[PDB]
Amino acid sequence: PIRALDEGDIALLKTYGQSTYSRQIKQVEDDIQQLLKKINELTGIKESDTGLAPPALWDLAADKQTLQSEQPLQVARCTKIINDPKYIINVKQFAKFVVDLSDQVAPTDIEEGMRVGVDRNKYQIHIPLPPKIDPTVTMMQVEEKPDVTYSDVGGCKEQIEKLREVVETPLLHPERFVNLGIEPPKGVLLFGPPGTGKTLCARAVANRTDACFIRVIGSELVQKYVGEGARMVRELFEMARTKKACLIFFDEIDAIGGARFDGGDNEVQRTMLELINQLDGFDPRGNIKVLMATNRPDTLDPALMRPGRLDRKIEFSLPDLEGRTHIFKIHARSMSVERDIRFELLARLCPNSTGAEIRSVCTEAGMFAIRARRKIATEKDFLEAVNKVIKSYTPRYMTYN
Amino acid sequence: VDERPTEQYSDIGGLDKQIQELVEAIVLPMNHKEKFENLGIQPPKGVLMYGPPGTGKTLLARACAAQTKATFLKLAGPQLVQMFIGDG
Amino acid sequence: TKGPDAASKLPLVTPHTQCRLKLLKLERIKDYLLMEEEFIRNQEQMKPKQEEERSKVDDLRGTPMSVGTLEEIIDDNHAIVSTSVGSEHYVSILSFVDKDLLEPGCSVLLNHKVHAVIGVLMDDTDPLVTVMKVEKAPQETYADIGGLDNQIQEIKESVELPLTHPEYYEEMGIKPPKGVILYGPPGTGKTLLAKAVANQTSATFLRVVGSELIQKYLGDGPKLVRELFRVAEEHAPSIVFIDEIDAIGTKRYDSNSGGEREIQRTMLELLNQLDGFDSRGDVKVIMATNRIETLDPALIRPGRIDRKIEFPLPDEKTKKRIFQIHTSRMTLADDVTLDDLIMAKDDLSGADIKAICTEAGLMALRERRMKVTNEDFKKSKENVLYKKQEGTPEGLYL
Amino acid sequence: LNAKVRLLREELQLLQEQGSYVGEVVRAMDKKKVLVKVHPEGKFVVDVDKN
Ligand SMILES: Nc1ncnc2c1ncn2[C@@H]1O[C@H](COP(=O)(O)OP(=O)(O)OP(=O)(O)O)[C@@H](O)[C@H]1O
Ligand SMILES: Nc1ncnc2c1ncn2[C@@H]1O[C@H](COP(=O)(O)OP(=O)(O)OP(=O)(O)O)[C@@H](O)[C@H]1O
Ligand SMILES: Nc1ncnc2c1ncn2[C@@H]1O[C@H](COP(=O)(O)OP(=O)(O)OP(=O)(O)O)[C@@H](O)[C@H]1O
Ligand SMILES: [Mg+2]
Ligand SMILES: [Mg+2]
Ligand SMILES: [Mg+2]
Repeated sequence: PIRALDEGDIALLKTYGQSTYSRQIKQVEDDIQQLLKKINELTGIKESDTGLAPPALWDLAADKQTLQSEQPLQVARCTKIINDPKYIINVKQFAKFVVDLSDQVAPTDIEEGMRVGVDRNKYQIHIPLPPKIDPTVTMMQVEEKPDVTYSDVGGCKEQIEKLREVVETPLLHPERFVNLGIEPPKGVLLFGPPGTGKTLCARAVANRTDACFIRVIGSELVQKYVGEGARMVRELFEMARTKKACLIFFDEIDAIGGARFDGGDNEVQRTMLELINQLDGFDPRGNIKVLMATNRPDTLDPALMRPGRLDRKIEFSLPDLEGRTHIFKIHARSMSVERDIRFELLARLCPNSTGAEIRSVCTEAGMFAIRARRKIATEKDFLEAVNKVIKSYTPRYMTYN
Repeated sequence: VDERPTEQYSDIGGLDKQIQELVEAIVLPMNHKEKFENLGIQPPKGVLMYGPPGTGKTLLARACAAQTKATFLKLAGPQLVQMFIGDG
Repeated sequence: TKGPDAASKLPLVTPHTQCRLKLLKLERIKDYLLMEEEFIRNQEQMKPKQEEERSKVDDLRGTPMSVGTLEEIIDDNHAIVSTSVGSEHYVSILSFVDKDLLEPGCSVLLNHKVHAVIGVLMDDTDPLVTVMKVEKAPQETYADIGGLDNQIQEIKESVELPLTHPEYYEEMGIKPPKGVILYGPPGTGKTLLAKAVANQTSATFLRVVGSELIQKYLGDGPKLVRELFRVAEEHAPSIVFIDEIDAIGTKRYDSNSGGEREIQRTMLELLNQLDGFDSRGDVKVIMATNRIETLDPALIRPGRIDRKIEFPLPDEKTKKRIFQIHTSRMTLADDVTLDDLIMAKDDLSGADIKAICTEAGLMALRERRMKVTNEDFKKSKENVLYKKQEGTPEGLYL
Repeated sequence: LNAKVRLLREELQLLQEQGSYVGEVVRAMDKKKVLVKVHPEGKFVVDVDKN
C-alpha cells in the first residue's frame, strides 16, 4: 500500500518547512567549496625542488662549453681482445660490437673484462672505467652503528655467548681457534618466538662488529626481472669477499628461503639456490660470517638449514625468571620508577612473555603513571600494566589454587 | 677452476661405492678411452649426484676436481638464468 | 627535514542547526576565502635579476628532460647514469647541480640529447604511494563518535598526545606507543576512530587498504611497502593507517603458491619496516581488522602493535550515545522514546544504530512526514536488523 | 567545390604531421613543466603548450 512520491509532494517537502535560512546556508556552503577549489587551482603548484645549487656555486658560462665539447659515452665491457688490435665490447643490452680504441687511450690500458666507455656513433673505446660497484648492494651496508649494545640484551647470556663465538670471537682472536685446530662456525640462525630479541642481538653485533656489517634487505633480493635476485645475491657475496672479515645479516630469511616445491615462487627459489651455493659448495665462501634470523624456522629449505651454511642454530627461547627480571631492569633503567618496585613479582606475573611484551608492559606502566598526573610510576601501575598487556590479551582460575 | 681446490678421497668417508662409481664413470673413460673402445662398452655421458642434503655430493665433486688432471668447469643452476632472452 | 604535510581543513561551524549564527559563521569563512582569492589574484596582476640565471639554466637544460637513475659518481664532474631503458651512459655533471644530493640510487634529471646531468629529482615518489596521502581531512571528528571513550583515550595516547605533549613521555622515560591495532565486530567504530584521528591530527596521514600494498609483479609489493614507509618518514610526524590488515596479515604458513609466498613476503617487509634493523622513526601505524585471531603473531606482537584496542558491540550507554549522535540532525517527534529500541537483545552495532536512523527517516518520507515518530523507528528496526540468521542455541540451558 | 577541395587538402596536410606520444602524468612541477611517463620509455619532464 506504500505510495510513490510525486513532483508536487517533493516540492512541498523541500519548501514546506525551513526556507528562511536553509537556501542561504546551502548556497554559502556550495560557494565556499567553489572558492576553496578556485584558490587551490590558482596556487596549485607546490614547486617541486630540483638539485639547483646556490647561484654563486655554479655561475658558469663554460658549462655550455663542456656540454658542447664533451660527449656522452656508453659504458660497455670488453669481453675479448683481438690481435691493429680489435676489441669485442658488450654494450650492456644494446648489442655486441667489435671496436678499436681511440687515439686518446693506449692499448695497454684496456684489458679483457674491463668496462670501458664508447662513443654513441662509432662505438670506439675512449676511456676506461672503474669496475661496477652496485648501488643497491653498496647501500645494503650499515656504515652507521645502531645504538643498542649487548648490555641492552638480557636473559640470553648463553645465546649471546654463542653468537659472539660465531661472529665476533673468530674475527677478533683467530689464535684461540687456530691453535687448537678449530674452524669456527661461519653462520648463525637465530630462530625463536617473535619479539624475543634476535634482531636486538643482531643490532648489538653490528654495533660492536668492528668489521663490515651488511644488512640484507629481503625486498631487494626479490627483484621483478628473472635472474635479478640471484645477481644481487652474487654481487653482495662478491662485495663481502672484497672486504676483510665481513658480516652478512639475512634478516627474515623465511622471506626468500622457502621450501622448494614443484610455477610457484620459482624466481625466489632460484635466488635461494644462488645463496645456497655461495654459502657452501665449490669456491669456498671465505671470511663471511652469515647471520640469519627467522621466527618460523620450519618453512626453510633443508639445504639452507643444513649445518654447513648455518653452522650454529641458536634458539631464542622465552626468558626464564632471571631473564625476565634482567629484561625488566634493562627496560626500566630510564623509567622514573619508585624504589620499592618488586621486579621479581612482575617477572613472575608474566609467565610466558618475550622481551617485547616486557617492554610493552613497561611502556603501559609509564602511560598509566602519565594518565593520573604522577611523575613516578608506582608498583600498582606496573601491576595494572601487566593485567592490561598479558592477562587482558576468573571461573577458569577458580579450579586452580 | 684455476685455484685447484685440494680434497683427497680419504677426506670422503662412508661413500666408497659412490666414489668408485664416479671415478669409473667420469675419470676412467676420460684418461683411458681407447681401452673402453676396445671392449665396445659405451661410457655414460654424465653423472647425476642425487641424495638428501649434506650427503657430500659437492664434496665428491671437489675431490674429483682436485684428484683429476681434467679441466674442471664448475657452474651453478642460478648462474644459467639471465633476464635477457637467450642469455642462459 | 621535510616537515609534516598535514591535510588542509576549514574550521568547524558549531550551530549545525540552520540558525542565523551558522549563516554568520559561514559568511565569515566565505569572506576570508574571498579575501585570500582577491589577495592572490592581485599579487601577480599587481606585480610588475634572477631572470637571466633562470633563462641560462633552462636554455642549458633544454626540454624534454629525461629522468634516469644515477649508478655511480666517478669524478666531481662525471657520473654514470643508467637511462630508463637500462642502458648506462657516462654523462657529464654540469655545475648547476648540488653535488651533496647526488648519491647512488637517486633519480637524476638528464639532458635529452647529450644526457649530461642537469638536476636531481627530489620527490620521485611512486605514484601509487602519493595517492595514499590524505589531503582533504574527513569531516568526522571525535564528537561524531558515541562512546568508545576508553578506545578514544588509548588512540589519543598512541597517535595524538605524543605529538602535542611529548613532555610527559620524555620525563617518564617511556617511548610513546607507536603502534595500535583496532579489532572488533564489523560496524563498531574502527574506521571512524581512524577518520577522527586523521581529522584532528596535525601529522601527515597515510591511508592504505591492505589490498593495494599487493602488486601483481613479484618485487613490487615489498618495494611499495618500503616506498610508503619512506614517504611516511620523510614527513617526520606521520600516522599510517592500514585498514583491512587481515588482507595481507594472515598467519604465515608453508604455501605451495607464489601468490601466497608473495603475500607473505609483503607481510614480512611490512613487519621488518615496523620493528626491525634500523629504528622506525616517528611513524605511527594504525591497523583495523574484524578478525585478529587470523593475524600473524609477529605482526601484532608488542613493539609493532603496542595497544590492541578492542572495539566491542555497543552497550546500552554507548547505544544511547550513537542514537543521540545520529539523530541530532533529524527532527524527532515528542513520542520518540529511543530506549525501546536501545534495549535490544545484545547485537545492535553503530552501522545499525544509523541505518535504523536512515530507515526511520525514509519511512517518515513515505508517510510524507519530515518528523519521525516511534512507529517509524520500530518499523525501521524490524526492517534493518535482519542480519544474522540464527546465531543462537536451542532451549537447552536453563 | 572549393570548400571541399580545401577540406581535403587540409586533411592531407594534417595527416603528414607526426603522431604524438601518449603517457601518464605524475605531477606538475613548476607550473611550466610536467613529469610524464611514456609507455615504453622512462619518465620525462616536459613543458606545456600555450593553450
Ligand atoms: N631479550 C630482550 N631483552 C631486552 N629487550 C628485548 C629483548 N627482546 C626484545 N626486546 C625489545 O623488543 C624490541 C624488539 O624485539 P626484536 O625485534 O629483537 O624481536 P625479534 O625476536 O627479533 O622479532 P621477530 O622474531 O619478529 O623478527 C627490541 O628492540 C627490545 O627493545
Ligand atoms: N660422506 C662424506 N664424507 C666426507 N665429508 C662429508 C661427507 N658428507 C658430508 N660431508 C661434509 O659435510 C658437508 C656436506 O656438504 P657438501 O659440501 O659435500 O655438499 P652437498 O653434500 O652436496 O650439500 P648440498 O646438498 O647442500 O649441496 C661438507 O662440508 C663435507 O665435507
Ligand atoms: N560508535 C559509533 N559512533 C558513531 N557512529 C558510529 C559508531 N559505529 C559506527 N558508526 C557509524 O557507522 C559507520 C560504520 O562504522 P565504521 O566505519 O567505524 O565501521 P568499522 O568498524 O570500520 O567496520 P568494518 O569492519 O565494516 O570496516 C561509521 O562510519 C559511522 O557513521
Ligand atoms: Mg626481527
Ligand atoms: Mg652441491
Ligand atoms: Mg573499517
